[PDB]
Amino acid sequence: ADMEVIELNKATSGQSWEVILKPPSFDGVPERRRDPSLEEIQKKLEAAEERRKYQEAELLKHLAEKREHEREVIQKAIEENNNFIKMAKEKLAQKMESNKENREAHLAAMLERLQEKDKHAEEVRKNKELKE
Amino acid sequence: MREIVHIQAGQCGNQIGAKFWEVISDEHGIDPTGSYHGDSDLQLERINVYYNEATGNKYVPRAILVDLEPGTMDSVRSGPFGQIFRPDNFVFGQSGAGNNWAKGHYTEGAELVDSVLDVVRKESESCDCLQGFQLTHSLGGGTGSGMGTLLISKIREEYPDRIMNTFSVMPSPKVSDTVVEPYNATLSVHQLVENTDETYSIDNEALYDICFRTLKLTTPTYGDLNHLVSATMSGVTTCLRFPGQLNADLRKLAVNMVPFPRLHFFMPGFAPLTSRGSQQYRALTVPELTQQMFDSKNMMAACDPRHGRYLTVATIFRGRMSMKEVDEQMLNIQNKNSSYFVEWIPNNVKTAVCDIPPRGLKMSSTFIGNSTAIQELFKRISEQFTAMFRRKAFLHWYTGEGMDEMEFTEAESNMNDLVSEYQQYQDATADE
Amino acid sequence: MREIVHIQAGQCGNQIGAKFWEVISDEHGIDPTGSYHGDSDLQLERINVYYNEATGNKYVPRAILVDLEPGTMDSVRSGPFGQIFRPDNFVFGQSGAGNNWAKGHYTEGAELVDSVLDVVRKESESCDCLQGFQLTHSLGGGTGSGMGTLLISKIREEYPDRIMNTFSVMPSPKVSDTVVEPYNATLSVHQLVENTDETYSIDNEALYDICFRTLKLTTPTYGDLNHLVSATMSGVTTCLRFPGQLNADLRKLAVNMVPFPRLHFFMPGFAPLTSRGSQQYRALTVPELTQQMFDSKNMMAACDPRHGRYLTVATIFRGRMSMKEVDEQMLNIQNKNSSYFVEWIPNNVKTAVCDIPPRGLKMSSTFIGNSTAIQELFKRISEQFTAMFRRKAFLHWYTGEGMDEMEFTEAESNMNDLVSEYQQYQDATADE
Amino acid sequence: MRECISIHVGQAGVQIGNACWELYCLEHGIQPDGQMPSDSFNTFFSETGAGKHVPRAVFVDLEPTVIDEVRTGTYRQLFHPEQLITGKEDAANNYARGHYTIGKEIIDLVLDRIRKLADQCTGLQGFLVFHSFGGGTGSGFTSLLMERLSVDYGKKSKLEFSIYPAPQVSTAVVEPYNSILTTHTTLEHSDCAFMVDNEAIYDICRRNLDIERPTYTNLNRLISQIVSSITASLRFDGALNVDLTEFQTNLVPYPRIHFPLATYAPVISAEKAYHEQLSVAEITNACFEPANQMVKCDPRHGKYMACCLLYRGDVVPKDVNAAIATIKTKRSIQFVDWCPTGFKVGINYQPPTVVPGGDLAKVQRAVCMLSNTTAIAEAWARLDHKFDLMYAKRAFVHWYVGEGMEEGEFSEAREDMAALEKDYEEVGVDSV
Amino acid sequence: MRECISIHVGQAGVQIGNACWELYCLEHGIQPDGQMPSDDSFNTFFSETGAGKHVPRAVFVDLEPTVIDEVRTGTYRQLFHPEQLITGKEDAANNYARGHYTIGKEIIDLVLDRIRKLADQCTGLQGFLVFHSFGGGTGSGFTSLLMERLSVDYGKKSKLEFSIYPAPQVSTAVVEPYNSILTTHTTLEHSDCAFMVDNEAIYDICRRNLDIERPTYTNLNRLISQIVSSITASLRFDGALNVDLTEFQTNLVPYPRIHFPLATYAPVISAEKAYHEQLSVAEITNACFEPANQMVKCDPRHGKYMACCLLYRGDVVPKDVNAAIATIKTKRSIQFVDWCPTGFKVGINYQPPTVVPGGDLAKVQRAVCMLSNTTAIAEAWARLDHKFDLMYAKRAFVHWYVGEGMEEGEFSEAREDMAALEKDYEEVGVDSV
Ligand SMILES: CC[C@]1(O)C[C@@H]2CN(CCc3c([nH]c4ccccc34)[C@@](C(=O)OC)(c3cc4c(cc3OC)N(C)[C@H]3[C@@](O)(C(=O)OC)[C@H](OC(C)=O)[C@]5(CC)C=CCN6CC[C@]43[C@@H]65)C2)C1
Ligand SMILES: Nc1nc2c(ncn2[C@@H]2O[C@H](COP(=O)(O)OP(=O)(O)OP(=O)(O)O)[C@@H](O)[C@H]2O)c(=O)[nH]1
Ligand SMILES: Nc1nc2c(ncn2[C@@H]2O[C@H](COP(=O)(O)OP(=O)(O)OP(=O)(O)O)[C@@H](O)[C@H]2O)c(=O)[nH]1
Ligand SMILES: Nc1nc2c(ncn2[C@@H]2O[C@H](COP(=O)(O)OP(=O)(O)O)[C@@H](O)[C@H]2O)c(=O)[nH]1
Ligand SMILES: Nc1nc2c(ncn2[C@@H]2O[C@H](COP(=O)(O)OP(=O)(O)O)[C@@H](O)[C@H]2O)c(=O)[nH]1
Ligand SMILES: [Mg+2]
Ligand SMILES: [Mg+2]
Repeated sequence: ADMEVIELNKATSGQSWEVILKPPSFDGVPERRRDPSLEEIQKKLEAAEERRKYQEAELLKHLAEKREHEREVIQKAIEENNNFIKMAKEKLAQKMESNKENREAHLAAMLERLQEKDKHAEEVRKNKELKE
Repeated sequence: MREIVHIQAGQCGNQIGAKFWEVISDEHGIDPTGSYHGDSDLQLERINVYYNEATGNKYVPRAILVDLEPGTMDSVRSGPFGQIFRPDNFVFGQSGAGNNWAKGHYTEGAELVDSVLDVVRKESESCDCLQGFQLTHSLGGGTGSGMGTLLISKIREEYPDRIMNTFSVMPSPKVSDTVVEPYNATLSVHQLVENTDETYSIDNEALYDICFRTLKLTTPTYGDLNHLVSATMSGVTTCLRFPGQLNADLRKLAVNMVPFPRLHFFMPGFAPLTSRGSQQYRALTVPELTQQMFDSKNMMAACDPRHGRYLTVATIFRGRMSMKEVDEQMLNIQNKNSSYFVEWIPNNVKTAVCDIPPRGLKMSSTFIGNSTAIQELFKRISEQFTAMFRRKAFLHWYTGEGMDEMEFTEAESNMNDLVSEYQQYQDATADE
Repeated sequence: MREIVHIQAGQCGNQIGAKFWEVISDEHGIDPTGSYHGDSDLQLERINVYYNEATGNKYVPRAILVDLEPGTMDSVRSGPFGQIFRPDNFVFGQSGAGNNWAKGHYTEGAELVDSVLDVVRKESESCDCLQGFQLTHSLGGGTGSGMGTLLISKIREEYPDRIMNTFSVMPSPKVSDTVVEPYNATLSVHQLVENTDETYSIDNEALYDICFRTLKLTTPTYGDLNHLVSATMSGVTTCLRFPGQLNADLRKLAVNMVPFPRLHFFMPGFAPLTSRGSQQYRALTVPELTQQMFDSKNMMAACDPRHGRYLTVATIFRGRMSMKEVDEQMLNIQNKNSSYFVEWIPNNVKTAVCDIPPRGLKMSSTFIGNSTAIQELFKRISEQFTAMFRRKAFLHWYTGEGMDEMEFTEAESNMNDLVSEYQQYQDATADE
Repeated sequence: MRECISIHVGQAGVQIGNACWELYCLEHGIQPDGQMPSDSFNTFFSETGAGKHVPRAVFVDLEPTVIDEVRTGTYRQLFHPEQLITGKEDAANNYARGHYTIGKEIIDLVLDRIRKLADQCTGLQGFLVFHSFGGGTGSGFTSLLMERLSVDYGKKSKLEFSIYPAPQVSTAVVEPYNSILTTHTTLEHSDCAFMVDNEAIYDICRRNLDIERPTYTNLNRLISQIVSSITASLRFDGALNVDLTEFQTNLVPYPRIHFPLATYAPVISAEKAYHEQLSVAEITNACFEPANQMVKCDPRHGKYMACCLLYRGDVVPKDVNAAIATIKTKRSIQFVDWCPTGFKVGINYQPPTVVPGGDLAKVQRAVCMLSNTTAIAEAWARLDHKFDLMYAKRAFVHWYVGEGMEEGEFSEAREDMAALEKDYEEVGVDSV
Repeated sequence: MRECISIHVGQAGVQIGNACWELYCLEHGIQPDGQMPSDDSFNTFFSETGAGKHVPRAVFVDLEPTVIDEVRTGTYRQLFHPEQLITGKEDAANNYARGHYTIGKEIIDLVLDRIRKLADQCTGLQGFLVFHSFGGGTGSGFTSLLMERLSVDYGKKSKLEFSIYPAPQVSTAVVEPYNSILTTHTTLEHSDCAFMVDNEAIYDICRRNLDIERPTYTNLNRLISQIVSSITASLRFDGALNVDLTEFQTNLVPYPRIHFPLATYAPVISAEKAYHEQLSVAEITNACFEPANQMVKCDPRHGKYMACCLLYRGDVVPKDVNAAIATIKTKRSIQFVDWCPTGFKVGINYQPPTVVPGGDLAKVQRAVCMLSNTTAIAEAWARLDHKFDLMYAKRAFVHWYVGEGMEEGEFSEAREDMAALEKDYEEVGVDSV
């Protein structure tokens, strides 16, 4: 066995040397590209921003239309009350008038029965008053 | 409904009404001048119901005395209390009805009708509040049965939103004044059923029979019959005069007493039965005077209470007595006599207890009942009518006055319609 | 990522936030006037995260106190720490939610929502570099559960690139007799799962279960239970609140704790458990300190840790001991029970050691776990919800406020979806 | 803040109202004019410029003497003139009279005075309507007042205090007619309704207070104690004295099912029983005892949908908690499947205040129960039978039709009760 | 002339920077301002100013400020030229996509127009020394972006990196393997050489050598600095081997992908355990092959060798060094691949081993460093790839990356590079064509 020394280089602030103990066991053949390019890197970053700023904007899509849905449900909360209060006054005013034209009709029907008595108390003296 | 204007009609009505004013005044404590003299503070309890607040310390009664004869219009003022009534309301008649309904309701009535129907809108207009008007009239004579019903029909036309209360002291052949009485009664009953909100049926036969048998007077005088009659009026009007809060209003009474419009004739019952201007009495306690509501011997209308069914009952207790026992014994006359009270009207019997008792009576009971048994009274009058009318007898007194034969036929028909109506609800059951 | 904005919501949220603030100000060294009094200078360079640099030798906390009732707005300022907060940060309404979610999230919430959205605007605009937002709110009532989630949704819409941290002190039938609680919780959990980046699930059944047994007290109030939550809060509030680099950021915590978006509900665990009155004094050792925060008895969410699998764990140690035996116990408790830690997430359990430690007693440890066992908590609430909902009880309190029946069905459905998601990764194995 | 308007309608409404204001002022120490020198009571009573406590209530009756009795009586001038509204003629125990006839003339005037007290409120919750069931005004006018308030105030709260009719106490035959008619027209209106059976209360002041014949003064003295217990929570603020609106939620699960059952214990007279004290456990089981309840029915034979327990004065939680455990074990109280939950507890700091010149005795601890039970339908069933009994033959129907009412309005009102009985019958069922 | 630009990225890069530069001050005598007490080769790391101070040719970048503010407030504030330290507001929150695609994008153009100006002061720049972590957001995101941009902006300029391999024992995030794989895949072609330093391996030579149970980054970096200031032996001071940074690819890096040497240091001396005898060669030369004193958790007893560079610091004569090699070559478990010979390009530097005066490491008369490209480095990549595949199987924390705009396929592509690189290190161990 032999310790072959090649002695690399020599300098003022340090030196170096190569040592080959055993010879190399082999010596043989293996012993689109265009990388990297700025235009492709700035293309992959632009596209990354294109989908990142999309995801958050599309998040606002599910948030803004849901917010204007809370706006329509609170609107519904009042318009259902307003269409109930309208119906409440609609029934009351009709029913109050219904009871008016009901009792004012029987009052006239009353002062017809005890009004036809005056017609009878006009036919009586007509049937009476005889000097003959 | 808050203040009542009283009207008196004919010989009977003016006498019973005066004897009512005679007994009503000494209960509240009013002397014949108009002024108050009563002991406590609980008598002048909103006296503005029957007595008008006069020009000073005086309290004049709100009564309108009406009669076609001056005979009854020169009698009570010379007698007791009579000086109390206002002079202008004494509506006099020089002519007369002569116990004829047609003369009273048409001929002689027409001249004085508008005259009396101007003296009340100077009494009811001067009323800050108004209940209605109560009429004391007989159904036998001419002025009470005829003119009285004419005023009833005229004031109902003028004041439709008030209660028409009546003390209809109807005729009896046992104490008759004329043969024509069944005609007079039937003709006025027809007027009553259509024009009164509520009526107290004062059967002359009942008064006579309690006088002749219970009181055992060999010859019963009008005064004797009127004594019990006034005693009954005091007892009934009790609620309408004191702070009882139990149908103490004219409307509240009607809404608690009349379930069907035409069935508004009440069979009054009073206990104990006393002899006029006498009776030392043994006094009847709470159990002793409760059951006297079924005993016909205490009915002011000659109809057996057990023969029909009570639609509504108003029991009034006058005098100091534990109310706790008064309702307790009043309850027993239901759970032991459930047959005579309609199941379809729950709690139909209502009790009232006051401090003011009647004249000499230390304790009294007064049963205002709407029994289907009153049909017996109308049957009697209809039977009395159909007797003469089948013969078409005495009709020329009426036909000569302008009246028609059909006018009788409807008055008769409408009355037998009422009897069948009373029998209708008597035979009626609450199914189950 | 160096500044935070705190928000308090409702009775509970305010009666916890103020209690968290009175413990953390005392943790650093700031008296109730605003000024500093602390011993060292090391705990000083980290107050700027939760406290604002005020006009002088004082620091005001970055907190927004919100409630629809003035009751909680006139309580803490009269008490110990309360005047320290900025006056214009006390945004409070007069007409309360009345323990109704629909009232808090829609009706009464809408009027005060935009009002508070302007206070949070000013505080975050005065922030050099804002981390996110943390909300202390209950899920049982109306202001916390309703309005709190409404602010959460509104803030998320306005600030999409900030972390939504929450102290969701959810309801229990053992502590509160209000019936609608399962409705309030389910409706807000649905809001939480969609709108929060991270949530600390504070189960009041768990701190109720921390009563007497080996917990010292038979008769609690709220403050005694609030003592534990503030200790659990101050336990978490030693990462991005003190110089130690671990999960010293709101985002860094989330990226280390949430592996799937919807699974962001953390089961907090605190040890040693001390009563508000009594003291353990010179006791508790390091292996006994490690043993506690991994068993059910130390969990702030009523879920057995052995009933599921830990997805991610964040262990915090407040104790000046050697970090050798602190981690030596960490890589020995998991080798003994490797079954309850997901194989598919390597080194999922992370430990942190801080050099303060507390003042009450030298030994303290806080655990933040993302266990699949939290499904048991949501199951309970869903079971409580489906009980009332299967027949549509109390729904008029919500439907009347404008809400729809379907709005409940999705809130319910989305929650049972979350429980199946937690079970999905619990049954998941690193085989294929 | 959080004001409450107390509307008193009719003889019962006014008299039970004046009896409780007598107790309400005694709960604070207010003199008959407003004098109370050195809060939480300002919710039920406003304050004037002079420095006196003005009432935020309104008394209305179509009859004057009832309201006159309070404006001249003991507790005079604590009120101004405007709010004690009166008419001339009463509703004569007729619904149609109080609703369409006399009531119409006073409706706009009450709904003119209604805001000139509501406008003096910083933010009112709603109304407390006090009325009778059988009275003309208590039925007619209340119904119209409730209907018109739903237009004038909208969705605003309405909590009524209905007085169920009893036969033994002074009544009218038409009381069930007025009872059914009023409820039907007040179901869509009125968020909550506390019924008080006069029979049930008459029984306890006779069986527990030993008064054989109790007057309204004695009757109302008991009613006041339960209304003062139902209220209090809004008139005072204890440690955890729960608001009525907060547990109104716990009691009303469906809009039509808003009739809770009132119960009170202990009920002891001033005479004897100075000893024994009364234990915490005894009063809690007394709530389930059908003797001490305000409405006559058997909760033993019915399902519990809610159970609100309210306590007064000298009461500790541990004794209350154990007392609830004894009712859960020793008793078989059939609770419905859809809610558990169970009981909503509430302890009030104020000692049980009693009338010095009254009949009831001063006790250390008092309990009130609210509970929504299926057993309340048994009270409606009694009323509907009495109505169907009279309606079958159309008894007293003409009195209503006469005031303009339609015959079909009765059949429609019965159809609502027929549906409401089915509604209470349906809520027991239990799901698969 | 020659020169070397030192780029420090992330928390590790910066904190490891203010550790190297301290042990680049005490060797020369350069006091904290820049002044010198006075060879000729120190100018490869320090530039002469108009006033007289020696500004170090370096650039510190972190998306978070407080870490760089630490140096700006520290004693070496006046050392580095005022605007030299670049900072952002919010960090990369231990996310690759955050540091590479989003928050890094805002600072990228600013950093390469900044390197531009310090590179213009070089009269024939060699290349770059990039210092970064493998597990952070920045350092393993921004570094990758910075590297792919230095390849466009500087072209065929040789740039070497000092990667900080993640250890579960120190700080760490759960997503560290994700950030580790993602950075290497994209930085593999834009790096000429890459010296990895496992935090675990250096953490397991402090308690067992320096006698420190729970060490801090100050103690950790004090050791890293010693190896980096052993790797830069002839670069800092006119030597014979490794004089230029291209003289690292030639002697080591045989194939573009295969560019990961294994660092080893001896002696590991403390200042507590009394005073021991000065043990020279044939005692510390065999310590280089002992897997205890290594920077990466590797066992070269199975891994087939390529080349060696035994670097020395102190007064050591060739005669005793080749005598120490004779003692170690006799019966040992070390073997080289067929085509590459058993050729250790040994080098010695006369300069004494310099230590921190206020540190924990003690002054020794002689020190040795060993650069070795072994197949055994693949079982450090294998560790990382398994952890990645474990999390990616269920897509754990993937949403954090995708959320910052990243494609899901970018993960599978990154793993495919590691799957190919593992095969590349594996296929080398065959005989032979
Ligand atoms: C407000 C929060 C609280 O911490 C919780 C309770 C209420 N308060 C004040 C104290 C209190 C309690 N109960 C009160 C009743 C009136 C007034 C005050 C109290 C409290 C206690 O006794 O402190 C020691 C308490 C309460 C309950 C309580 C225990 C308890 O002691 C802590 N129970 C857990 C519940 C309870 O609803 C339950 O689910 O247990 C089965 C339970 O229901 C039953 C008996 O079935 C019970 C009593 C045991 C009864 C009815 C409904 N309420 C609701 C809550 C529950 C109770 C504790 C403090
Ligand atoms: N508890 C109690 N019940 C009362 C009181 N007043 C009347 N009642 C009862 O309520 C019913 C009567 O209704 P009222 O109130 O008297 O009649 P009203 O409301 O005034 O209507 P009108 O008088 O017809 O205008 C019956 O059941 C009476 O017993 C009272 O003060 N207290
Ligand atoms: N040796 C050493 N390791 C470090 C140092 N700082 C961090 N690390 C390690 O490197 C990894 C963390 O990467 P960091 O550098 O802190 O994160 P970063 O580069 O700043 O990126 P962001 O903070 O997310 O923006 C873990 O393995 C840490 O233990 C250091 O100063 N020295
Ligand atoms: N009880 C009573 N009945 C009377 C009285 N006068 C008459 N009657 C009865 O009533 C009828 C006569 O009516 P009356 O009023 O006298 O005649 P009028 O004046 O025309 O109304 C007869 O049936 C009488 O029996 C009386 O004073 N008292
Ligand atoms: N731990 C705790 N729980 C509370 C506190 N206050 C209320 N709660 C609970 O949270 C729920 C009520 O929420 P609350 O904040 O009071 O109503 P809000 O004001 O409308 O938000 C119920 O489940 C209560 O048990 C509190 O101070 N501490
Ligand atoms: Mg009345
Ligand atoms: Mg960092």
